[PDB]
Amino acid sequence: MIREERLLKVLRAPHVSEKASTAMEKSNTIVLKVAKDATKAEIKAAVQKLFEVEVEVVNTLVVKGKVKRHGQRIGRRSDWKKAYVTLKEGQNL
Amino acid sequence: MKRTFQPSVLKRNRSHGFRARMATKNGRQVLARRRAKGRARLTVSK
Amino acid sequence: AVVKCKPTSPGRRHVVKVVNPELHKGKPFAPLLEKNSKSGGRNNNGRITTRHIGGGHKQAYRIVDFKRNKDGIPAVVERLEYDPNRSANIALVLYKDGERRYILAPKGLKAGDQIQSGVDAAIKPGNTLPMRNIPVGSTVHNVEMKPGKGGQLARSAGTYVQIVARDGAYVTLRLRSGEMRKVEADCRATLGEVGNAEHMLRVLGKAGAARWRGVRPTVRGKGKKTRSNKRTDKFIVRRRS
RNA sequence: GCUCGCCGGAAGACCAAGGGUUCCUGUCCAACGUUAAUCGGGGCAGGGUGAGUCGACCCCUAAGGCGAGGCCGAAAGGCGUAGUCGAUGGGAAACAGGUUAAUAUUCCUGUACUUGGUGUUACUGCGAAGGGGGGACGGAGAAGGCUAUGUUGGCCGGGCGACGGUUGUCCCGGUUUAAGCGUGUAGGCUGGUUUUCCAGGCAAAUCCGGAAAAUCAAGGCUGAGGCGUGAUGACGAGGCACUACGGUGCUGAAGCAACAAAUGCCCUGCUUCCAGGAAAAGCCUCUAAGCAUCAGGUAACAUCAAAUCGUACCCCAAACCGACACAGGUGGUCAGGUAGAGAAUACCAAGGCGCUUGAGAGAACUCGGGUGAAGGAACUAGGCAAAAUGGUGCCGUAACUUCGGGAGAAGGCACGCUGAUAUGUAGGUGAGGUCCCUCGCGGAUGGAGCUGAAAUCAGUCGAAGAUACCAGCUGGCUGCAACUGUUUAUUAAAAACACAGCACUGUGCAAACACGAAAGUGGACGUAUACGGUGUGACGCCUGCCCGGUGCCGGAAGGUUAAU
RNA sequence: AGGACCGAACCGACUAAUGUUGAAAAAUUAGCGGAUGACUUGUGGCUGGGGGUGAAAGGCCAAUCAAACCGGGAGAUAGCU
Repeated sequence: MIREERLLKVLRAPHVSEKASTAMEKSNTIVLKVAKDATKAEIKAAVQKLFEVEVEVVNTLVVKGKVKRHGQRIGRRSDWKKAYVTLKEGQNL
Repeated sequence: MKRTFQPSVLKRNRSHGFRARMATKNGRQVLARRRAKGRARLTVSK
Repeated sequence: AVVKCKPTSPGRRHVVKVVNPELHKGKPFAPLLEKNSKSGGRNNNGRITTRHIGGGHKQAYRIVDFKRNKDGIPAVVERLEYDPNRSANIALVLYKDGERRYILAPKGLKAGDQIQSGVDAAIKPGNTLPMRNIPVGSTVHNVEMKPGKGGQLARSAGTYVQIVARDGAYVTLRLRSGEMRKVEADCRATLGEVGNAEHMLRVLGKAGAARWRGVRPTVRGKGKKTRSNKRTDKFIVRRRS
């Protein structure tokens, strides 16, 4: 299945927010914006082989893009997936 | 009083869906002429 | 047996009920239920071709055999059932070998009776055998015009046909309509006569009877025979009088 | 922050279709709000939807669609086999509380549950596009129990009342706790155990069915609820310490009994009934070729996985359809208290709102109502509109009639509170104990506490005692129509329509007729007591005479007659 | 049981009024019938215009119908304005 290029490319970047900080300080959970497909197994493998930290359970959700119409010009945001990763053992950023 | 227009995605896509239109040769000609005209949306965007 | 309901109120004020206690009460033989339920009286194109029809209460279809190919295997009649599809009542025959089937119940057939088909069957009502061995002058029901089908004539309630003579390979039959016809003798025949003959006694009580029987109301908008076959003239002797 | 008012079987809350970010935060008032708009469903920037246990998705399915081959049609084109799509149904599994400004049964503590793969333990007949078991089904009725729910008693902790009394039979808030596990009761269903044989279940079959026998009549199946675990847990008012006044940590006792009761369950059940009320998949038996030390299956053991999609927001409205922030329409579920027959009506519990222009003036006139001395349809084409009774139980109730009805005919009798019968009556609900007892989800028992209907007498208050809302005016004559019902959406809701019944006529199965150029289809997987067409329209007395002409039937010595 | 009565939800508005450049291109006020079936409704499909369907009004087929809409014949023709 690895093919580590797929694991490298699956995840886009972490997400910073008040809810993300609360989750990190409560359950050591990491919120990551990932690729479109971003399958659970792929993200699990990417986290395991990239951050060198065990993952307990992975939760994923899709965030719909907003609309920023500029006046007779409707502009819709792109589509990205948000994934929650719980380590339970890695005390890292 | 109940209005004539009752929105229904299933009904709309079953009566004027892309596959339903393409199934009959008449719908194929309709699609071809709509493309020739240059309509942004041929039948519907789901 | 007919019971006249008292005139409690219009709409079943003057109804006539044709009830028969001996008929079995309960669910039918489930393994013999299939499709061909109420079709709504609509053709493939969906046009109105048989006007004044539609709706009707849901009714399952029971497969009923008429060929009676089971010969030499006596069967015992267990119970009688009312088939909604056909006016005539049916009876559940269990063969000695374990086959359970439905056969139109004649008037002389009651629960707990033995029926045997074949050319060697005794000459009594309820048996089935080719009409070649049927003595002339005995009334028959559920007659077969062509071998292999089984009972294409006289299947409605209280229908009988009287044999007048054989006159060669063919046999002359007198239909209830009052016409003489020539039929191949090799066809299978069923002895006895069909059961309950009180179909006309019931008056359906009110509109709802016919309405849920599948007959839609008729809306208002003579001596001209439309028979044009020119193929069965030799088979038929004379028309009805 | 408080007062007053409305809804509260909604104007409340939760879901699916509906719109697709309007949801929360900080920021701005040009336009958007029928008014000013710091506010907002208006603009800008950021955040928000966490699933093996929700649903979709997905194996196989109804109506219906496509349709390999094939048939038909000059071609587009029509039907249709196998096959394949197609829910509005059928198939596996989760709850207590908390969490953020916005999300949860998705995250946190726990009990747990369904399915597949991987390797091991010991055993062995496994293997179907096939049979069977049930899946698997209609209208109405009901009694007996339980549950949510509500009431009362004790108990827990605080109270002695802005003003006449309020240490007591007084008030305040609570007296809440799941899925699973074993018990398998109430109730319902079935007659079972063993052996031999068989024209059947497309060949076969230990499986189904049938035929014989020996034996018991006590064995099996289904089955709410309650019981202990779940849970020495969760919640718990109210308090004890720290506050950015938004909040955080700790503590914590009662948390038990009785009553009534559902549209919820026992019940896909029992009785009756004609209108006779589907299919397959979800589990198991066996057999076909094959494998028969093999491969597979059996119960357990340790482990892996159960992908993907919406999880915000209103969902009887400001967000959906009506061009609007529109007096309109929108399916399913939750269904509390007071009195009452109720899911109508009157006021309240939790919850949502005072509805997007306000204040004055207090004229005619317009719109909906309150009362009106006397008359009471006399106005009006017109009892049109309004006005009046309106219920309970008892007496009483005419003509006719198909004996059902008329009828609730008409007309009268009492309706509040308190005591007595009876400190709360009969009924119901029902604690402990005597005797035995498979000995506990037992009984002949005997009363603990409560609803307590309905009736007589007495005393008493007011003109009115169903005193609120809700809630038929009554009878006769008379023409029409069997009654109930259906259309003129948007001038005529009927004296029109059909209607159950009756009469005539046609149809012999490849039936008649229509859709169709034509396959084929409905009739009908029906068979003259069946079906098609026309007339009338229950029931009682009858349907009397006539074939000039038009169709129709049977057909004739004969006159006429095209195609050829 | 009663195509039963009284009567909620629900079902077409029948009756007088409001509105007639309305809140609504058909709703509301107060009475009126059914309210266990000839009953009603959600979800999908079928019947496509010289035809469909119609318990029959020559009703409805997208706020329209004694023959809907779209593009074309077609700038139809007009002894008419």
